[PDB]
Amino acid sequence: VSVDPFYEMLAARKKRISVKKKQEQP
Repeated sequence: VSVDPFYEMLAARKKRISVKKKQEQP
C-alpha cells in the first residue's frame, strides 16, 4: 500500500504506467 503512492508521485517510477497514462483514449 505504501508503494502505490510512491510510484504514483514519482514520475521516474512509472514504468509501464507512465507510457500508458500518456495514451489518451478517444
